[PDB]
Amino acid sequence: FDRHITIFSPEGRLYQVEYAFKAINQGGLTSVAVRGKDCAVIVTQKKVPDKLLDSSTVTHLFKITENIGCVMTGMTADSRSQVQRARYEAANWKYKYGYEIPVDMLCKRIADISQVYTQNAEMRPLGCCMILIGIDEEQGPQVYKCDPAGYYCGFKATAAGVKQTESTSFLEKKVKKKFDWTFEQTVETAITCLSTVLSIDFKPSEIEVGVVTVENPKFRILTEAEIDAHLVAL
Amino acid sequence: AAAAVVEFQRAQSLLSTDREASIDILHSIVKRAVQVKEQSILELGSLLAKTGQAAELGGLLKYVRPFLNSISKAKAARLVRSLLDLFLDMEAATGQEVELCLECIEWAKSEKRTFLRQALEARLVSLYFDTKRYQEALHLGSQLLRELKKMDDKALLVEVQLLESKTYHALSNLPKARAALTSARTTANAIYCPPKLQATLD
Amino acid sequence: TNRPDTLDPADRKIHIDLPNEQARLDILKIHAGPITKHGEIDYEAIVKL
Amino acid sequence: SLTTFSPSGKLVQIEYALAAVAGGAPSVGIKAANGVVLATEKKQKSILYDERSVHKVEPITKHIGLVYSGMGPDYRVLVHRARKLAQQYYLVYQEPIPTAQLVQRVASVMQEYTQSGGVRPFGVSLLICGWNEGRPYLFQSDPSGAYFAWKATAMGKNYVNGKTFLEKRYNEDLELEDAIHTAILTLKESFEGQMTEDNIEVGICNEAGFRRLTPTEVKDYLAAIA
Amino acid sequence: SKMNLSEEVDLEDYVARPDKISGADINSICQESGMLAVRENRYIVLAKDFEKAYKTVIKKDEQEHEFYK
Amino acid sequence: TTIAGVVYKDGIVLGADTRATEGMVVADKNCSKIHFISPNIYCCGAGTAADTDMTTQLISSNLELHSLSTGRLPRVVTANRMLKQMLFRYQGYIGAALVLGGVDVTGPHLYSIYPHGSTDKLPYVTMGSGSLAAMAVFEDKFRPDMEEEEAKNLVSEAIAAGIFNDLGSGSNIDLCVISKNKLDFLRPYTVPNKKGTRLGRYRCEKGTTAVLTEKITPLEI
Amino acid sequence: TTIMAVQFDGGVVLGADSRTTTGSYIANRVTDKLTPIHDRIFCCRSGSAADTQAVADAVTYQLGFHSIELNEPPLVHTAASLFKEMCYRYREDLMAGIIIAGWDPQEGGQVYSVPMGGMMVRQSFAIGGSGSSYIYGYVDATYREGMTKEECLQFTANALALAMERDGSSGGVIRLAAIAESGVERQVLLGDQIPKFA
Amino acid sequence: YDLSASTFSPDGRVFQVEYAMKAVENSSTAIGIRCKDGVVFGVEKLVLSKLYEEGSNKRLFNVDRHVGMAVAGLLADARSLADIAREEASNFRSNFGYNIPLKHLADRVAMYVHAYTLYSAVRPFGCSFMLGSYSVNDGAQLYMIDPSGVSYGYWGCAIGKARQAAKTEIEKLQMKEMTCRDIVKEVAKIIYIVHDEVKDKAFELELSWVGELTNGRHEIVPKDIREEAEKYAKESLKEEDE
Repeated sequence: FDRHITIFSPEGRLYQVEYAFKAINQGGLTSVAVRGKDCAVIVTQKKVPDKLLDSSTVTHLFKITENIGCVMTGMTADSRSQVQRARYEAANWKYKYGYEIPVDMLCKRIADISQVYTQNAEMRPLGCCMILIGIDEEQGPQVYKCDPAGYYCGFKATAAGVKQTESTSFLEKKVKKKFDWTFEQTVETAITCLSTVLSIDFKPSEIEVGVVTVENPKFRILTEAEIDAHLVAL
Repeated sequence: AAAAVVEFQRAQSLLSTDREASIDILHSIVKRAVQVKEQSILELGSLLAKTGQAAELGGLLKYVRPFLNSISKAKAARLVRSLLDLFLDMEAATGQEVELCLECIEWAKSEKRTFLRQALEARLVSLYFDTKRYQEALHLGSQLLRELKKMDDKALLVEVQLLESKTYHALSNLPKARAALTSARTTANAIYCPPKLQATLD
Repeated sequence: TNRPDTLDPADRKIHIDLPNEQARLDILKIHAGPITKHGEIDYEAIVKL
Repeated sequence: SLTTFSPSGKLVQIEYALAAVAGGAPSVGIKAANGVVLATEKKQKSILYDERSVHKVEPITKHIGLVYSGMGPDYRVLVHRARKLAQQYYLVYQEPIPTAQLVQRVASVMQEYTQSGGVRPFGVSLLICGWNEGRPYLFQSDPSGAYFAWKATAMGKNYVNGKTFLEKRYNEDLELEDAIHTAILTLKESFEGQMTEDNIEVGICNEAGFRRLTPTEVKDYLAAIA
Repeated sequence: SKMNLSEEVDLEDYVARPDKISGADINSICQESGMLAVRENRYIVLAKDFEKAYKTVIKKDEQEHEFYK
Repeated sequence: TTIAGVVYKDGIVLGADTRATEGMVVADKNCSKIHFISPNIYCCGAGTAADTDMTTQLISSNLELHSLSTGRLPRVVTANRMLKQMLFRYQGYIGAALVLGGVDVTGPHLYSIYPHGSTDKLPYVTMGSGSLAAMAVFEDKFRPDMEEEEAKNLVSEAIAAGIFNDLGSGSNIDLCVISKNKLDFLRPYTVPNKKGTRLGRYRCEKGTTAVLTEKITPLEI
Repeated sequence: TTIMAVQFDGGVVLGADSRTTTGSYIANRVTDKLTPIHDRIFCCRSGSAADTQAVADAVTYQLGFHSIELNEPPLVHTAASLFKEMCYRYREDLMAGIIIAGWDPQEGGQVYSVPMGGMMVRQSFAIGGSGSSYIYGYVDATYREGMTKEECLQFTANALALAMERDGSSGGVIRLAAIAESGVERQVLLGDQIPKFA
Repeated sequence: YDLSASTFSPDGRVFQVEYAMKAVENSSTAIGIRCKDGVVFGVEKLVLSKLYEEGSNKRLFNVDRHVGMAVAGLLADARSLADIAREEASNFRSNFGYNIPLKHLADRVAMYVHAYTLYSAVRPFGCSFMLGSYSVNDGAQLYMIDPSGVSYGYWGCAIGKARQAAKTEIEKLQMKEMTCRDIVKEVAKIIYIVHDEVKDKAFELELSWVGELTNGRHEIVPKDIREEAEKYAKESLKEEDE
């Protein structure tokens, strides 16, 4: 009877929600995110099969609002659906309260929606994990990763995809030493963490890197110029 | 606040250089915001224990008890139990202690912490034992065990059992001590591995 | 073999990952060891995907 | 989908929900003379997790606190709808909803969501506490929509031994401070590893109204009673 | 004791760490820590090697998904 | 009704007159023409007392829900956006004129909402029948970045001018001082009209009108 | 109410009075008739303050959503289309006229006119508000093709000052907004910078 | 089990979308290439029965004046989706007064497909397709969409049985810097070479484009142009044979 969307096994064990987690892991890529002292960074693999595609057409980063960036890990259709739903939510939030939705509220809304999907045995838990990056008045570089199961947890450093676990361990190790980083230190930490967990050297092409800074509350997907600049510099 | 931090860093420096001046600074601050005073008290007690000036601890307790929790932190048990542990750990056990634990148990009915009251009475029993007074220790420890029979398993219960066994071995002859020791060890078979109490049992 | 093996702990278990990062490029070069193709030897094509 | 009464007169899905709740984050409540104390193991799975974002103890009103054991998302939805119900109560009755009515309605929501076909009943056991009147109230709410008033209780992994421990510990004469001591001691005996101050979340409910104790106070109490 | 330890061993806290380690796991810890030590040509094992052995031989267990719990 | 709001240098000072006129009678003398929208936000009402009261209570409910969701304080822009949206949805039936004001993370804010919901961000605004005298006083003796004591005095003067030149205005003045920290609620702050000081007693002796039927019941305790 | 909006090469300049009356009770003497929409586009509102605010906010939301979706700057034609749709639909409900002016990459420097009624006509300049009548002839006469930035600024100042002086319903300060690559630059003629003509 | 869209397979894979792509893997072909100044579409229209007629059921259609698309798979779902995109484009035109960007159009149709694969009381569409468009303000744009609902901007692509061979022969081209005129002959060669006469017996090549040459308007290839491209494809086939 576990075949249903969400029906407790003898001891619970919502097997379909766990399968949604496996679908996320099988999304096919990986992403990492970190928050600095006043600047947050995020990186994500980016492949271009067949040498076609490329351009901004293929990507996984999305500006939910002018001050909130986000990244996806999961079935591209599901992820884009989540992205546009969150865009709708944030726009309505601005239209209602008059102020940009805090990342906490944005993730809370998506988490509640995914929980409703799990709850009612008619909407599947769509297989993708969302991560939001933003700046707050009194929290600076906020990072919050939300999952279809309904957790909206904020990490000083997070990771999504197959290597989420190894990346998390590496981030724990690195943060254990003087978490007080600058912008360059943070971007280096993120890029090097992803490089360690992938065991791959990076051309500026096959990756996407986004950033937010307290001085510049504007999600910025750094161009190939800055990506390669940082790569060659370190 | 900022001033208090200034004199606290100065007290650290003067502890490093010449402890007398740091002690005077800490005592002045204590005589002198609530966080300032509780800190001042903590470092004053630390310095007094380090230098061996424990004869003033009794007066400190006596004149802080009127306002101990009144100033703030009805949970000032922090400082109370810290002072008690520091004094008991001080094994010189010289003078003082007269009317000290009596007034502390009196407490003007302000803490009403059953656990802290039990711990204080148990340490009073241990002190009576160390002071060669074993029948008083027997009486009060028997009272304490008959009262807090339920749970307390491990830790404090084992400590009370060992005090009883030592008193038995002292005056009540070794049979009662043997019985109390067997009870203590069996009751402590599932301790959380506190080395201090383990060594006392051994 | 795989994980479902009774209980044999202690030793020195090593994970062997099916995908390969760029030693996939390596492996395809070794398997291209067969006679040169009479010209351009770059593997870039299969390298990309 | 839940109508499938086994040939025993029991509803196996709510049985499984109770099992899952048992397999939930440990929490404990103890009602003192002048108030109630609620605590729960908040141990994250790494220092990575921002241990100030996902809270476990939530004030549904200036005088009503709520904690749970089980599904975090289900918990969010239930606490949200509880905030709602209490708030409409306030609006109609310009007065906070008494804990009795609040828990009655929350359990009613639980049951009503239990009583359809496309609905999977929540997997959380809640531990509401309140100070309505000059009396402190604690109520455990069950996935089956059953509300039980209590003196002290525990839920989660080790709820049975927590229950017997609290049984042997409680005495009607007990101030809120010793209540906090008891709750934290229960969580200690039921907790694995050190009680890092911020890995345990707690909230009190008194004449001052329900408030979640800060990391400073929780650290103080842990470092004291440890 | 038989192993060539170092003054930076910190075993009294390594044990204090909470875990479900068994005796075979302790022996594996020591052996793999020594294996590392040798890899990097150490002459006396170090806390870093013990920690790496701790990771490589213990834990590895997850899937207690926060929703799953 | 007379309600006024002035944003002084730091926070906000609101002043309302106490009178609800259900028709052509003074239904109440100490009407609560000030309402606690949220911890750091209050609103003054004018016109249909029921309409303003219900609207203020409902918006306060929603805002308190939002604040509890946040763990952070609400904001006057949010409160105003609700008020304007709903007073537009209701095309003008509501006889509730609002003067909203709060002090949130981003400083103080003070807005005026007309029955149709029109919003006009102004550092100082009055509404209700005496609003004209209140505007007179503010224009006469207002400057940017006023300070606490004289700001209170001048808002009091404006409300008093409204009282003295506006029928249907309050008998007493209620004031609310909101800052980033304090929520002073002087209810009433002052009483220009205390009472007529009733003269000699004029009651009746014992026994005035014999009852026809009596049904004394000792209700059980 | 009085408002004008004139286009130039590579950008636009909008100007409005700072009054909003109800026959009396001038109320908002610093009314921000000029209002941003997404990044560059501005709208000038006339008529019902409530209806104007509501419609402007709604379309602001919608346009922002669409621009975020497209990842591209807004199109002033798109904004004008949305205003026209809403006004034409709720013609009976809405008592308000609007004027649009902004900049976009494809066709930078656009100014649409959708006054009370919902009609769409792109034009060099647009006049709106209660005093639009007294100055429509003056602009039709004095307006010359080829104004530059400052030239448009002073023409706006003169026109709106005349409207305000000749119309009781308009009175206060003159708020101007220049929109171009440089962004949006908003200034105000308070009492002196307002051109004075007899 | 792999029956409904609800059944997350234990691996985390929804099997109904997989079956949808399996169904898609039955139509002949549909290839497209985004020239620098437009988009060119070709398709291998297999006349199932000799009694059929030219100027008949097509696997390519027009949405708006400025968008075309080519489909491959269940022709019923194909026509449904084509009409669908038709009304979304029309509604966007009504809302905003101008031709909808191909990006947003693909976004919305992809959402529609995504919803019909999520829900339970419905089934995912049994056909994939490709949307081509051109504009001066945004160059030439090409997108592809699948039953799962993936909208990715391709400089050139294909779907159907010989999608892999289509892709290979696409990469055998400097698609960046050729024009629609020669790319049309290239697409004709693509269709003819990938075509398996030994299996399909009858056949016909259907072609179209949209680009600056047509002022950003999608139209079938003119009769003469299509005939010339077909002749070139036949001669290229003979060249390859020899």
